[PDB]
Amino acid sequence: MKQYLDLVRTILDTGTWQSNGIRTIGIPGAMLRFDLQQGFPAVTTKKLAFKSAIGELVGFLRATRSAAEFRALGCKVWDANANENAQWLANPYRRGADDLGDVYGVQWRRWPGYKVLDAHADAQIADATSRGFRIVARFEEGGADKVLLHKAIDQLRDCLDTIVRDPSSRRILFHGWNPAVLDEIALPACHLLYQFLPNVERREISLCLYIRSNDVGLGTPFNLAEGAALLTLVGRLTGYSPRWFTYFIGDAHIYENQLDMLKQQLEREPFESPRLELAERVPDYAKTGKYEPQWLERVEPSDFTLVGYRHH
Amino acid sequence: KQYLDLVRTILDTGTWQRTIGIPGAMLRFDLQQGFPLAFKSAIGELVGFLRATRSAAEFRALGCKVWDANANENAQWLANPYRRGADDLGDVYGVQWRRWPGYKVLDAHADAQIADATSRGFRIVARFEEGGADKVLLHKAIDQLRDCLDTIVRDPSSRRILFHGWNPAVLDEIALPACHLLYQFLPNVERREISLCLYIRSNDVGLGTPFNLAEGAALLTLVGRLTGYSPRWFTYFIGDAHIYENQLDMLKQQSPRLELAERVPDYAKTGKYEPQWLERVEPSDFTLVG
Repeated sequence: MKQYLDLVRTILDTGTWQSNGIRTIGIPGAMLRFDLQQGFPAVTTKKLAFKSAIGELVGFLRATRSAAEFRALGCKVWDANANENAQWLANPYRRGADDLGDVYGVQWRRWPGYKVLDAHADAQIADATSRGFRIVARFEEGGADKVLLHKAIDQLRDCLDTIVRDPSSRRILFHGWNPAVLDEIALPACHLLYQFLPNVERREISLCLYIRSNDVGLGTPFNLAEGAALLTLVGRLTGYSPRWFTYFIGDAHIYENQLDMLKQQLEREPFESPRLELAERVPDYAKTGKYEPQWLERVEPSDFTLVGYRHH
Repeated sequence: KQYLDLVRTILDTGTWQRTIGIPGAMLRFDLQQGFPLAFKSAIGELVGFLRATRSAAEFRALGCKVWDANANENAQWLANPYRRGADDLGDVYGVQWRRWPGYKVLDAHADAQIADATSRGFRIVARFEEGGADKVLLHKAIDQLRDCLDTIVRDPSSRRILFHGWNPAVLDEIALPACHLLYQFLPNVERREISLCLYIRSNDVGLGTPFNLAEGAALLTLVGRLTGYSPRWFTYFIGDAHIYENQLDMLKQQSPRLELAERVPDYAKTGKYEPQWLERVEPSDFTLVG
């Protein structure tokens, strides 16, 4: 995690000050890159809220849009956004208490995809239905008969399928930035795009994660934990050992009211990284040869544990 | 230098499959210091994307031949029922950047949602019954890029100024899915500097990288001109970074200035917002001197 502390130092030494209530100091474009075989990228100069981060990831895997369900998973980080944020409270897409809208995992697992086809475009219709689209309406437009097709697209499960079927593919990615629904949600995706990169020779799998915006103090440690944990779960279910986790940040910044806290962290002696264990009950595809992607839903926060986590 | 270090790293630590590659790389360039047939082809591609082009012929007229084979020789695409005919590519890249087909299915009596959607440019295009409920289908052709330019001028402290070309609903309707995928602009209002982060899912570090760098730098230069900001950082994030075996000879062996024509007006000098220059700009407006 030296790279993390070095990022903080770089922002403080080379960043510029900006207003937005609380000022931030930031740089555009940074990378952290971790070899997960060397350890899990937990901050040690403070306590990582590991169970909260794992709870959040499990929530996303389950396409959760309720802060109550996040809370049941050990994660309170959505409560204010769901229930106090004035702009969200005024948003007509908010269903009521604890609702977040179709954030993050809803887009990962259930992206609402539509096609509008000519009603007699038989080959297009057959192709779309073969891929899981279904006809939900027939209507006239411009004096032409149309069909609306819909699919709740499970990008993440599609990625796991491609890893097992076609690991040399350079298209194994999902993301949560759906322009059609930016106006319907509590918060737009901060951690945005996830790309998996299997290595057949080495039986290794890597992850590149694009982050639109991070509070480097409070957010980066949480998102590191979640991305590393996701890669570990995906490797378990697809027969690959997790290897490189590359974390790409667009707007990397630090809030002015965190400076004192962060400065004290920069002075502390970091500890060796811990190791992440994913519970034996989550079956290993490399051992079983049984493909069981339902474990994306069946995994619980308690299946993720850190071994040897030392921290200040 | 950064570029050659990436090359060295791939060659020394990559895995063969022929191509040799690593996962996750970054190049980061200060465009104020300098620019990072090839150039004109890249510019022609960019102008084609800006104009939401789906025809290889239109790309060729703009000086770009790189789409012909994918339009007309790729067996999978030739068999695809969404292909209209010769030179068609489907709604690739710029069509998503400029005219992303955004849909909502709302309850017909969700007045406040429907009103909100209409205020944002959605229109009701169909009414139908599903699951015993009366529903309305709303549609907007979302111009993500224009929305970005508007936000740069209106609210530059926004950290949401980005567009991309990866629309999961149409991956089955297109000649190739977006490779240079996500573009994020980062205005710094205190310094009137604008930066760009670009995520590329797959890149030939030999011939692909120079091409994509030209297009990204050109786009940041155009956007800065039209929004009142000087280009600064261009950060280039790569997922699958690889080199072809057939290029090793060439790579084993191995700045100019970008100019955008003065006829493309500078918002910082005119005070007149003219985002229509995204369509009016021509390949000839971009030159690479030195």
